[PDB]
Amino acid sequence: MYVKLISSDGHEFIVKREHALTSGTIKAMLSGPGNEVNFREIPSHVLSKVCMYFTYKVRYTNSSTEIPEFPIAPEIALELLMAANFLDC
Amino acid sequence: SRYTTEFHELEKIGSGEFGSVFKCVKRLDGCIYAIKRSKKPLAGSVDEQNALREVYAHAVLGQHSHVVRYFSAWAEDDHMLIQNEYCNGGSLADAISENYRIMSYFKEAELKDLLLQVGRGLRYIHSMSLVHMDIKPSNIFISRTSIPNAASEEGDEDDWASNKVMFKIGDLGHVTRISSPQVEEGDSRFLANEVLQENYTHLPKADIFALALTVVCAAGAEPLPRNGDQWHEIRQGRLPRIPQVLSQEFTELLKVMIHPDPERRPSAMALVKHSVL
Amino acid sequence: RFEVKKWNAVALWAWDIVVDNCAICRNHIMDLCIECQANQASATSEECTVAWGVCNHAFHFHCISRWLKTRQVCPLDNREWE
Amino acid sequence: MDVFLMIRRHKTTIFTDAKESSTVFELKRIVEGILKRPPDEQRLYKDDQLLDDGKTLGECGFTSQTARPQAPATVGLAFRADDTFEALCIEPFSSPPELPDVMK
Amino acid sequence: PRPVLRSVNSREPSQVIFCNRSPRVVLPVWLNFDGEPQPYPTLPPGTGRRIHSYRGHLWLFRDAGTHDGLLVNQTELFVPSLNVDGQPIFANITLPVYTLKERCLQVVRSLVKPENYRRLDIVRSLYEDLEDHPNVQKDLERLTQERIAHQRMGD
Amino acid sequence: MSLKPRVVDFDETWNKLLTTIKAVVMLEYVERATWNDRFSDIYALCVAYPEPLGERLYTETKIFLENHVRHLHKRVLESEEQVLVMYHRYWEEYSKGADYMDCLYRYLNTQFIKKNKEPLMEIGELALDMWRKLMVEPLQAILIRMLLREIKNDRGGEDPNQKVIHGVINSFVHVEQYKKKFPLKFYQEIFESPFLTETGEYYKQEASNLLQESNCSQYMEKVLGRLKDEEIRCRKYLHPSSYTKVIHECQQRMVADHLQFLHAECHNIIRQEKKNDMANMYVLLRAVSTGLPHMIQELQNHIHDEGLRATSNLTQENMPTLFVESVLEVHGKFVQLINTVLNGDQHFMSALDKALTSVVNYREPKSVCKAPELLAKYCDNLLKKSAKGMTENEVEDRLTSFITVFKYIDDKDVFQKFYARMLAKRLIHGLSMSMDSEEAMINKLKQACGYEFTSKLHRMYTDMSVSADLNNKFNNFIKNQDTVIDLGISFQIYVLQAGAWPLTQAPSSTFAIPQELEKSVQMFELFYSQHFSGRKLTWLHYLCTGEVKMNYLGKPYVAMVTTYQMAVLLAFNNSETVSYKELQDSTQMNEKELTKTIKSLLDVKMINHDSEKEDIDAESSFSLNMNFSSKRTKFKITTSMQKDTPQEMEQTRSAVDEDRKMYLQAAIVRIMKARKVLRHNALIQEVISQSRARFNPSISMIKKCIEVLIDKQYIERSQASADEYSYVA
Repeated sequence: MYVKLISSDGHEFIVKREHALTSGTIKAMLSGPGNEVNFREIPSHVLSKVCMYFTYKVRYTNSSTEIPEFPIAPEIALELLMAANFLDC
Repeated sequence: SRYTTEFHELEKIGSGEFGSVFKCVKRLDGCIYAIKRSKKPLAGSVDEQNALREVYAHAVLGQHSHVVRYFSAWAEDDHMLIQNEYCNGGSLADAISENYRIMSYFKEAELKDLLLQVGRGLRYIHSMSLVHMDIKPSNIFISRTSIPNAASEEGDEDDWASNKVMFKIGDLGHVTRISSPQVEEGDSRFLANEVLQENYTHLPKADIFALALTVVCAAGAEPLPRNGDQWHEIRQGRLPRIPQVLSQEFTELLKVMIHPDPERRPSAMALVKHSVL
Repeated sequence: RFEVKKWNAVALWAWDIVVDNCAICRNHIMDLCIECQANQASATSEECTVAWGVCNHAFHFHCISRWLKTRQVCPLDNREWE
Repeated sequence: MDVFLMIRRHKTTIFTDAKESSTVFELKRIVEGILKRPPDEQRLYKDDQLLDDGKTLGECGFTSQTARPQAPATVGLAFRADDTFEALCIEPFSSPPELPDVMK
Repeated sequence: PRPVLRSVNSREPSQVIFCNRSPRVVLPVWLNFDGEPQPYPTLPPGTGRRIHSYRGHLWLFRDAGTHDGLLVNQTELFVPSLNVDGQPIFANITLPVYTLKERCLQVVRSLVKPENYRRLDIVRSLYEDLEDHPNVQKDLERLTQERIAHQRMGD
Repeated sequence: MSLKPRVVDFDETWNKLLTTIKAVVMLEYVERATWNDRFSDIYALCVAYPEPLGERLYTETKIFLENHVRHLHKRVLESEEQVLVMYHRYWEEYSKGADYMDCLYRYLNTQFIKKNKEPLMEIGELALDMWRKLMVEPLQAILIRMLLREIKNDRGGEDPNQKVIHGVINSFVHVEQYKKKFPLKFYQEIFESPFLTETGEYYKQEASNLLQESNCSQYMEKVLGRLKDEEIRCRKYLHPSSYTKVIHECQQRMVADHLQFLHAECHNIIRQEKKNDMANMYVLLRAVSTGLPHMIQELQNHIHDEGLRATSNLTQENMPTLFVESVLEVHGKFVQLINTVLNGDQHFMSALDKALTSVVNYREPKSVCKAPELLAKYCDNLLKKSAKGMTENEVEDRLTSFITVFKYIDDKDVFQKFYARMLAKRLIHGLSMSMDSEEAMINKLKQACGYEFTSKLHRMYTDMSVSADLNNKFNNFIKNQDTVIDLGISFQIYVLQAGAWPLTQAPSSTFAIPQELEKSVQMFELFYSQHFSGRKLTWLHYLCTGEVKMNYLGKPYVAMVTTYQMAVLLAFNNSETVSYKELQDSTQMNEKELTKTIKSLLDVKMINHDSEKEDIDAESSFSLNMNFSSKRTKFKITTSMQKDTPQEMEQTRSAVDEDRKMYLQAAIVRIMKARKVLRHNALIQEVISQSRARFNPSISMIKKCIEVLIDKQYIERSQASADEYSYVA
């Protein structure tokens, strides 16, 4: 099952549902009667990294192999913290 | 006092009627040393000539790898303090105790290494017309060294151990010159028969004889007898029972080091230049 | 005239020991002693141990040995028992 | 091992994973599972190179070390709205804001 | 009155081989018989060290630079075991999986002077999270919490 | 629209959020777009640059929830006689509405309250708190009351709506979901306290009327039915945590209150073997704490009476067989009934065994217990070879069944001695029917008692096991001698252990070996001395059974003879002239036994007596019967020794008592060896416990053996003031 995140720029990302339900708020934002979601506050560069973080966290959890560090670019390290607070990821 | 102004205690690592030993650090450089604290020895008392023999031994010997280094000494405030290097490894008395607590025993290569350092140290000491006469598992000290190694986390992963253990001889209090013999009554456990009869002509062989007893005790034998029938049995060229098996050549070396005749026991110069180690 | 063709008999077996009931050892000479029957240890099912005496008097080895240890004199004759 | 890659076309971006043993036609099936399009009209481009069904993902160049989950490899897709094919057109994401004064 | 995280003296030998797998430089710490930690020399990444330690002693493994927590054998806390058949005990060090906030907090902490936190344009109520730096004592208290939690849920 | 703080008016966002929250609470239909939008407004209202408005939002939400709860309470209170269904219907939607609006309120709860934690509680908990404060408690005084009558009518037979009742009951538990110190105390206080008393009071009244109307037998079934009905009603209505409790409240009112009335019937229940009422009576008294001991005692008394009456009037002929069979059949019939009806309770098995122990060991007030002797006779009859003998497997099965009765013997020393005597008498004459049957029977005693019980029997068998090999070795050794002729004699001698074998020669009278077989002795002792080191053998002339008589004659007749008769017959036949007194004492001694054997021979009618008197005198003459005829050429003369004597039983009992003395003394000495200090009652109890397994010793005999040991000086007594027994080595 595939969910669709909408960006403030207009970009639409399509990911697996179980990947998306990792964050607390995005799960809550689908807990009740309100499939597809719509973010009008998050730009494209933040979300194209949030999705990669989802994939990395799901793949490399509870694994015997060594876990490589997540490379966060220093230019977006300030806009990627408000997004982690808001999403409750 | 200079001890309180320049030295900082770290841990108390000794006690007894003799005094105490403390781990100290000096402000000037910060290297870790050991300080021995005691009282003034009485005039015409055994501790007095023990102390003077020890200080003369340090003065003559100087510096060497297998002998614990002397740095400085002084007496103040009714206390006498001496300064030596800090051997972090410990004494064989503690190592054998902790190793026996789990019913575990030393490896034979470690025994060969024990022989290597102790023989080289005794050779160097006897080179200067001196006999230790105070050899025992509590007078042999350990120092540790570390070497890192690399293993590949991904795919194949194999790790190998390569560390070096250094052994040193200390406590030069009983050392007497072969030309001027002043022998203090040694511990009855490791006391050669010749010293028991005050035969002061074959002093270097007594330490060689006690060396094999120390090695056998390190191998895992029961505590050595202090007197009596078992004492005489050991002194008659008979070795105690060992919990583990060992090579027959090394056993022959032990027997020849525990030979009755002092001359027929090999000297340290022969022992150091041996392919068996 | 009477004659004999075939005979039969039943005979027990005992030892050459001159004793009434072994009052000191408080057991029959050929039966198990107090120590053997009380310790319940491994022993022969028929004859545990019989030690013949030089003085023609013999008890069980265990009880006679204990009596010798506690007193060197033989209980029957107040002499030495071997 | 396996690769973790995305498919981008204009405003749309889809995340997926694949095995280098598999061929391109399997990715075509995977993407038409969402796009609801026949595999024949779909045309996959890596950078500026055409991709064919017979070749496998190992042959193209996508390797385990090339596309980690934190650094997926971008793949472009093209459709056919009529009898003729439409050329690729993918626009980049928003330009990052300039580094602030203190963070230097 | 002794803390639960206390070790126990046994004079019991044990041979443990520390292996570093995280790209960040690790720093072992040992909890003494009183309850307070003591550091040790750092291990360069991709290096191993065979060492001698006594059984029952509690080991933790922090970071040299940032002091962020690291997992040993997929566990916060490590304790040796008696050697069997002459095989040393393995104690691997691996990176944990940080949530997106802390992993994004570390970069900001690295790139910003600790005195300039008030200056950056950010939500006002969140510098309270960024101001705190990781320390061993808070982790020790949180680790002691589940002891009483487990003893509560056991009855 | 940046995530960074800005300025937003409270009025418009608050109105929109309140409208959305009201729509959610109403469980109405709300579009997905507004649900998407409200979270952004919540995030805008949570963190701010001027000042956060979380406190104002919390207060407004509390006010709105209070207003909603007040409105719902007023609406439900307005409608009467339908309060329960309205309460259930309102709660069913309020729970879901609260859950949904708490899911919407995740940011405020997750950040603000947990950080801060005028107590602060989460919205999901606040909704339930307000519901219990202003919707449940004020209506409580009604809500429970009508509820319980909807349960009471269920006892009548009419079942109301189960769903509404279950939902109302579960609401009390669901309210306290968030409480962790006491999640079920509120529900307990609101439901269990009055309801338990009400149902307990109702069941007492129901049980009183049911007992008055019906008899005990119908009372039992009706009580069982009511218990079964309550077991279903509790599951239907009550919470799973209380299923037991109410059940208990019934069983302490309907069964426990009439216990005496039950017990007074107990007797008549189980003296008629009623398989119907007893099975329910036992089951219902299992719940009762103290209803079981009366059953145990009464059943034990009934079993004892039945067992005593089963063997009271059995025929004297075939005494042991009937005694064994009756006990076995009684035991089987009772154990099968107990296992079938009473579900095999261990206490009843113990009571049955206790009653059977006294039944088997029944003793007359002045007579001696006859159980061991009868059982020994039974074993002798079954094991002895006879023309009417049966198959071996049936014998083995009979012995296996007999070991059960043998287990009940109180004192097995007398039985052991009697068994040893009978087995010796059997095997000397070779009356055993199978050699392996003896081992099979001995193994049963070995497994029942132990090695000490049958070690004598094992060596008993081993003696004859080795005797055959000894005889074969002697036969082989015969040919070794260069010049030795055995003439006609060819005998087997059974080497036997003196102490182990119970037979002995009470009178010590020397006997003169006949000259015709004198060598038979000497060669045997010389062979034994050569083979064995120092064993001394003693000849027993009381059991010699060698057949000897002339075989070549016009009228041959051969008879089994004893050596005592053999000697006198040889003496008579050797001399052509009969002698009356000089021959009898010149050839043999012990004249009384010789005269008895001569009288027996006269009774056989082999020799005529010239004295013309029934009593043999010293001057009585005899004459060999020239016209003696026998129906069989080869026959056996039946000696009187084969038949026992009650005097021999008296000496057997005396020997058993002496062995009891010896064993008691050894045990007593062992007891001082265990502990130096012994208390009088403690010592008696320890002796009784230690010696109980083998048999039952009496206190007086124990005191007598203790005094005997006092005479042996191994025990020292100081003063007869404080009871203390010191030991001397």
